[PDB]
Amino acid sequence: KRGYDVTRNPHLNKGMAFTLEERLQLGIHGLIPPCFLSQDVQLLRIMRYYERQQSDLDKYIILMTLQDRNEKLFYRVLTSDVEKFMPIVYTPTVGLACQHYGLTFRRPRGLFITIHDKGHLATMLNSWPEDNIKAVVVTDGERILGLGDLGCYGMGIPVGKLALYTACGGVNPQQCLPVLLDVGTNNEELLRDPLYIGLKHQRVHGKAYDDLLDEFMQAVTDKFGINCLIQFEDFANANAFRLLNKYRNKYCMFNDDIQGTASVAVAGILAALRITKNKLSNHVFVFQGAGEAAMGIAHLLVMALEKEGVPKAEATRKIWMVDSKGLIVKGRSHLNHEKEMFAQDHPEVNSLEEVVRLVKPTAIIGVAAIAGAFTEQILRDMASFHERPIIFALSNPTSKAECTAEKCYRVTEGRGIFASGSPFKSVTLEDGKTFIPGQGNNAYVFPGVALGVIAGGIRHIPDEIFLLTAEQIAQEVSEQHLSQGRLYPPLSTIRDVSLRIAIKVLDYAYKHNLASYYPEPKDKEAFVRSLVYTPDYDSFTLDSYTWPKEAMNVQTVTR
Amino acid sequence: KRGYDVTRNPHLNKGMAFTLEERLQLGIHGLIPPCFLSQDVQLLRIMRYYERQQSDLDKYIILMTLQDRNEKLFYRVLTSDVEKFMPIVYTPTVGLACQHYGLTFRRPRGLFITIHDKGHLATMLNSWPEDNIKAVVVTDGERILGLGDLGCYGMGIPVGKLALYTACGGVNPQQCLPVLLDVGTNNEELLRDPLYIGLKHQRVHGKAYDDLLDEFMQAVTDKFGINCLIQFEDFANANAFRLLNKYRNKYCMFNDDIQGTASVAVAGILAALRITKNKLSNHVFVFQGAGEAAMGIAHLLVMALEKEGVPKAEATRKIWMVDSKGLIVKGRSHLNHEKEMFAQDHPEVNSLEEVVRLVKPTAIIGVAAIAGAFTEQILRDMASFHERPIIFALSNPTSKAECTAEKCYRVTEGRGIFASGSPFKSVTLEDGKTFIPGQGNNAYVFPGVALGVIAGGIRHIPDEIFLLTAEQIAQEVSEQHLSQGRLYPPLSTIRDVSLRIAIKVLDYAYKHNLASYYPEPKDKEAFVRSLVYTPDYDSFTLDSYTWPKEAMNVQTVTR
Amino acid sequence: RGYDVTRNPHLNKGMAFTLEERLQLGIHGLIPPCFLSQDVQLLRIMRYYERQQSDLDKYIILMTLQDRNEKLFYRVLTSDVEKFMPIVYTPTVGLACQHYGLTFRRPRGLFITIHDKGHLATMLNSWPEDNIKAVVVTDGERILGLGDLGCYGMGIPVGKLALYTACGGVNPQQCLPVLLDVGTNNEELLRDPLYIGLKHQRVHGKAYDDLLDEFMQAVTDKFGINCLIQFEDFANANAFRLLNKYRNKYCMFNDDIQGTASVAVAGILAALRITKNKLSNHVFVFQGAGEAAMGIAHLLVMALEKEGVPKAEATRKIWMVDSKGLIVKGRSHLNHEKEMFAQDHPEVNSLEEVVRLVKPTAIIGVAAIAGAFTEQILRDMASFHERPIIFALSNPTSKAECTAEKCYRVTEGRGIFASGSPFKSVTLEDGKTFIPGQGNNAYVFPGVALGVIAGGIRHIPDEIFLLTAEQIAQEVSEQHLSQGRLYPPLSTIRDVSLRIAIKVLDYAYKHNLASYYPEPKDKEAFVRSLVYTPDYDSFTLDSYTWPKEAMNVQTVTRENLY
Ligand SMILES: NC(=O)c1ccc[n+]([C@@H]2O[C@H](COP(=O)([O-])OP(=O)(O)OC[C@H]3O[C@@H](n4cnc5c(N)ncnc54)[C@H](OP(=O)(O)O)[C@@H]3O)[C@@H](O)[C@H]2O)c1
Ligand SMILES: NC(=O)c1ccc[n+]([C@@H]2O[C@H](COP(=O)([O-])OP(=O)(O)OC[C@H]3O[C@@H](n4cnc5c(N)ncnc54)[C@H](OP(=O)(O)O)[C@@H]3O)[C@@H](O)[C@H]2O)c1
Ligand SMILES: NC(=O)c1ccc[n+]([C@@H]2O[C@H](COP(=O)([O-])OP(=O)(O)OC[C@H]3O[C@@H](n4cnc5c(N)ncnc54)[C@H](OP(=O)(O)O)[C@@H]3O)[C@@H](O)[C@H]2O)c1
Repeated sequence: KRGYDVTRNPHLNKGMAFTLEERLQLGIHGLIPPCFLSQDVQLLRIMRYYERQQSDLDKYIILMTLQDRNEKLFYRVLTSDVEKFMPIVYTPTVGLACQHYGLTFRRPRGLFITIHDKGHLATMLNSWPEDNIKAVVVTDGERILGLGDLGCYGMGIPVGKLALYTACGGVNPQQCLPVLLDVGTNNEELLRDPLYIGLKHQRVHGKAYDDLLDEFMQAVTDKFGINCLIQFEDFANANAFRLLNKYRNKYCMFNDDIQGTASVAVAGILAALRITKNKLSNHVFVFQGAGEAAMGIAHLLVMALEKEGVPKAEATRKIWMVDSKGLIVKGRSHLNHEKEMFAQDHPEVNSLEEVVRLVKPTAIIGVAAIAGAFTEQILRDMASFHERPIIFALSNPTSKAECTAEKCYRVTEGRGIFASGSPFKSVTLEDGKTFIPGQGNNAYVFPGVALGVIAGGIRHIPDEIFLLTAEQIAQEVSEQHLSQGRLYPPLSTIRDVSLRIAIKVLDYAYKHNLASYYPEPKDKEAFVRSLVYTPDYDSFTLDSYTWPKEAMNVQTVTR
Repeated sequence: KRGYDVTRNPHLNKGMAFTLEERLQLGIHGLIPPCFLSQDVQLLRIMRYYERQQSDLDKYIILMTLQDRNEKLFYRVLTSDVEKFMPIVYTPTVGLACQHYGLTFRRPRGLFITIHDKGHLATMLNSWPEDNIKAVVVTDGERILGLGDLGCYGMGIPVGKLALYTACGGVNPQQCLPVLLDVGTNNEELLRDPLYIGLKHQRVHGKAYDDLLDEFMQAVTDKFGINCLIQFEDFANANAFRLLNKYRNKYCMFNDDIQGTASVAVAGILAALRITKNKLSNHVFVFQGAGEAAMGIAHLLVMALEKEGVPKAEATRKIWMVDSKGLIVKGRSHLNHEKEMFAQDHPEVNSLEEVVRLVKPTAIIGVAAIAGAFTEQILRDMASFHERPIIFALSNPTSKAECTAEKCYRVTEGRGIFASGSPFKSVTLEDGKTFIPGQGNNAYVFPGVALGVIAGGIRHIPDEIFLLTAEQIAQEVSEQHLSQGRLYPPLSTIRDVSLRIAIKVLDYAYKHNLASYYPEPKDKEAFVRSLVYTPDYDSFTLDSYTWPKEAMNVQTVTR
Repeated sequence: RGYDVTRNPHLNKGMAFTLEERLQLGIHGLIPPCFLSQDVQLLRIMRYYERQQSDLDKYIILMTLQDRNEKLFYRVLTSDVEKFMPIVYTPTVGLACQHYGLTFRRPRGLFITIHDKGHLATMLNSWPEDNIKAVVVTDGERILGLGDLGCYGMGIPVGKLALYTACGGVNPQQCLPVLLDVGTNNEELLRDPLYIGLKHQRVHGKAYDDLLDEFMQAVTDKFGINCLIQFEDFANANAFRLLNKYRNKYCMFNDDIQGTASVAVAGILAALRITKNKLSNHVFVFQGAGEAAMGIAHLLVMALEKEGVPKAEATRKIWMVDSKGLIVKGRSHLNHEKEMFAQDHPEVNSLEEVVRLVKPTAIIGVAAIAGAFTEQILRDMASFHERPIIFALSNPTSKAECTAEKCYRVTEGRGIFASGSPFKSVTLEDGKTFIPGQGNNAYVFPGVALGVIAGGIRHIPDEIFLLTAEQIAQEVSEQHLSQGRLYPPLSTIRDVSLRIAIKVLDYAYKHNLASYYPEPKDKEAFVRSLVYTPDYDSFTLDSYTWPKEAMNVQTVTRENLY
């Protein structure tokens, strides 16, 4: 683009980083103050107004205003300290910010598609001004991680999710499109809220809902190609699994709340095997919770056990799940399709504490959002059954964790191998022993998986890709970090980890003939590197050249 | 315009006030949340976030963000209570906001032209995306009313000034262009400020400066027409008068700090004549100060005295001016071109207090920014020389006023006729007498003058136009308001007052053959009304029609 | 910028785009790999032009050239304005559209129909140019020499506007041709399957007048009250009524009435330099009493009054003959403007008898009757006065009152001749040679348009047409007059038009009709700077740097921040 419109284009606007030469060539000289700053100075300037804010919500506001006007500077900020800003642009801040302030974007960020637009979605896609779309993150806003049904305010979550695609993975932000599907909201606070900007009726459900999702997938892939990545985020439990089984083999589709969760949890389990010095086959798993996360983790664990050599039926029997009505056993009431797959041949047990005592698991995984469920008795039991028990308190936020890092290290007398979903500072026990517990962040998974899928036009995303991604993450951890109790690589290395994930995934796709991109690159690393988006400003070079003087003399006819 | 770009166009974007029908016709459906609000609801929504701000500066920030995205809603806010928002978008807030925060506009608002762009101004005008420009407000930022040399940060002042053109006058905002001329700054705080975004050298002066202003006037009128209104704002004293005498007869040009100040001050004097029941010829004026304001007021007073019948030389001798070195008398040192015009035949007098006693003025006008200069002795002297003395404490801000309204009413025992430049709440003396002092706001003048000039293509703005504007303002005051000590009409009536000013001015121009617009309208009020900009959203009607059925049958050829 | 410049005829230079301009505009690869001068382009197109051997075929090639490269189109036209004026305008344009319809492959103007009433402002927005300063409008009812061509009449404003630019230097991009289609009365068009206009008869009455009223209002609302609107080829009654209704309300004139009058009077004033007598010593007989006659006669009275003759005495010098005979007081079949020139005289039915009684010093044929200037009429003139004036203005050549040869032969070399149609040089049997001039309207309207547009003259009073006539009459050299030439050479039309623009501009500021300000001190330097040239424009980017030290202080990095 040229002229005034370039300053309103978030992908090309440099603000005062436009050189005088660039302003003149673009025909915008005089629209910008008479000062010429480097990007590094722009970073310093914006960071001063960043620290003056008294809340995380206000810092999210500042960053959204910056993303509105200068996308290159926005990702300069995010990548300068990814671990610091990830909790601001995404969870847990984005949900709290949208729940309190609504949507604060002053430039349209994506598409709002309602159930009442059924039959006209193709036309609505045409309102988005980018034609080269390769990744779509979509939500209906029914299960925002930690806050529930936010309805139309849930648009902030795909916006924040995609920011991490780019900041942590190097996915081209211009090829990304966040979509909000508004079928209504069941949040009584929103339906009586006079400032609510979504559909003020209860959620449409049943086939009429599925019809809209069907048209959405068809419309997106009709306009952008069947290779378009479509990631589902923050869908309720029943819809999440149904939609995944329906589309995962027909479209380029995955659900991060199920599959990304599974891979990073399995990654922590594999890293802990390097400490326990046993095989995955030697383990017995008890799940505190039996929803989206627990089902995803359990299914990927079985897939990993199968690769070690354990047949599927045998591997399934190593998994015990406790839901809100007790242990899931054959013949219990209140079971469903997913739950019957893991129903053990056992009498009814009501309490998690009793299940720990009966089955004596080598690892317990908490994904039920019940605070303190890993009691002192449970931790002490686990530390007496096995030398190095594995304690995953994955529920979010921190106030809903199954236990604290300090309580696990103290009660297990420093032998528990711990990981959480929420960040815990380093623990040092009375005896001097020091532990640095790791956080199982989904951003370890979905940025690199998306980069390799987009890079090679990987047509579908089978669960083998999430398994090999977990194996890759597990081997990122160094021996020193294992010595400290860290089961995950540092977040400051996330762009390197994602790039190595993208190459492994790309290599896997070509070997299974799943990649669409042609021809297959010989140097997969160089290929993926060439697609990584950098916060560095591009240059508006002109590409002027001349012809040989003799050729120009002969080709120019005068009198 | 159509498509995505309409949401980024501040003059067409309605936000959620776009009907579903409008979104579909524009091809933007899905870019806006699924809610359809009236402008009145938008006003309520934005006013809630307005009241939560703890400072005027933060409220200016909120309004600038709104002007960035929705100009119709912005002027809906301003016109809902003009008296309330005028101090926020313009003085005194705008100067304090820009001095502390810099420039906060996230959409280019005008043109920055530097001394180093000399010879290339025509090209720079082409960066502004509006071709139909009819009004330009320009500053070099050397004398920001109340804060001094703000350099490049002075861009906020023309932006705020033009907002009042539209809010108080109905001038079309899309035809308005604010310009900042950066020749440097002499503000030592800015030159050592690492965040300053202007030219970091002292101000260029002399002919090299005038050369740049010469090219600026030529470039603007070459591109937009010689009828383009060019108002100068916040120029230092020497430059202000020199530039005015140079351009006022060659271009459509005026300086509000000199001429708008003069007309509203003379307006207060004329309104006070309705209380004093004497002629302007019966008055003796003493000026506290002898700068831009005092010279402008004095020159217009002489022009008014001349119209009552007093010859120029005699009328001049009714004006006494005191500067920083005492009374201005023939043969004094430290006089200049303007000051010699009012030099009295009198010995040197050092103090204002002594001048009041010697000459016994009927009216004292304070424009020197010296706090408390109208002492208790001066007020008591004035109240003993004349029955109804006129006390104008015009210096800004309130802390620099020559006296308070309460001190004038108390010391003169309720007989002083008072006006100020800063707002004073109503005074009630011990004896029950109640006074509602008026504020001499320049916005009484420049919005209506600009509307009539723009409406009729008035080629030049002679001082007779500012005189008749003052006579119009004076007669706006009702008898009841005079009974209360109010010398100016209420600010809530400013759009009506400006419209009546615009008609009078337009009528004056056609009678003196100064108007360019052709043909002369018979109903001047209807003509000017048709040019008043309203905050009401326009409609994207399609204008579809058909031909007579028989005509279409005959004009359509098939097989 | 981009591919679209090659489709923009105002910017497209074809193979004259240098490599550097092609790369800069982002069009490299769209044009063959050769770079041509405009002079070479001119030579190539001229070769194609001469291989054609129809005037119609030469019109088509020039139109497709105008379709793609406007600067080159006008370089062709200006290289020999006399050669191409007949091809792009009268008489070829009328015959071209009559036979081929509209050959334009790029939209040239606006078609506004009676059925579009109430939406004319919307249709003006279809024209991609916003800065229009001259509009030529027709309804196609009286195409000069051909009659009612209906919607095929669009070719005439397009050809007319090309002469505004070629002879006058008016900016072509600021001009808009308009066809108002209210139907047609041509029975051959109404029955024609290929006809592209409204296939019903011409709407007349209030609905017609209201459409024209809206057109004037819509054009000036969008383009400004100063926008020149010139009416072309309307029928007689509409032409005069519309002229009287708008000439004081808008910037308006009718070239068939006023431009014709201007160039006819110019020829007469030039002829006074041969006859060496005052205009008040003359008696005029008009063959024809219609659009052209009334225009010329009214301007003749004006020039007689300026010479000082009372108006009633001046009007009495004019005798008019229509299709019923002499226009007397007390005849039947006499209209409005006809009573103004009726004479207290017995009825006379033949032009021959009128000439024998009145013994006029000048006869002017504007009736389109071939051979009306009989040998008897010519022989009578030459015996009544030593140098009689014979103006055979009817077009085309076949409908002229007499040929130049016949005038010079029968008048024994003493007749002063001018025609509307171009007659070649005449050499009589005794050896005497004459070079008869053509009273071309292009002598008048390009210079008047240029002066009016340059000054923002709000209205065009007939004094401007009179002073234009006086200017043209002074242009002719003394040598050319000795050879019978009453008009300057058509090759000088651009210079003549510039000089006319200056006088018109001088007149306008003296009587405060010019709205452009500031008034230019030097009227010619002012108009010169507005003449459009066929020179290709430059694509030079305005690039520059700030002084080194000033730029170093304004460039902030992480090292030099504090
Ligand atoms: N990488 C991460 O850190 C990560 C990722 C994803 C999710 N999580 C967290 O995992 C937790 C659950 O996520 P989700 O998506 O699976 O939610 P979900 O779909 O709603 O599933 C919730 C599960 O918890 C069960 N439950 C509720 N109360 C229980 C109780 N007293 N005892 C045992 N089970 C109980 C529920 O039983 P019923 O089936 O009977 O209702 C249900 O099975 C959340 O806190 C989430 O933040 C963490
Ligand atoms: N409608 C309004 O309310 C309105 C409009 C415009 C301005 N004002 C106010 O008027 C005041 C002056 O404005 P301006 O533009 O004229 O500023 P200015 O151009 O700088 O002139 C200041 C004048 O005050 C004189 N002065 C300074 N100290 C003095 C002292 N002790 N005694 C007497 N005179 C003294 C100065 O004398 P020297 O010449 O010797 O330096 C100078 O003549 C400001 O406060 C301004 O806010 C009000
Ligand atoms: N620059 C030029 O050389 C120039 C410019 C313009 C026009 N012309 C030519 O002037 C001629 C007329 O043009 P126009 O616009 O004036 O057309 P017009 O108004 O429609 O008709 C002109 C007159 O011809 C009269 N007429 C018809 N038959 C006649 C006859 N036997 N005897 C005497 N008069 C007769 C008609 O009389 P009625 O009223 O009774 O019907 C009518 O008044 C055309 O040939 C045109 O080409 C030349």
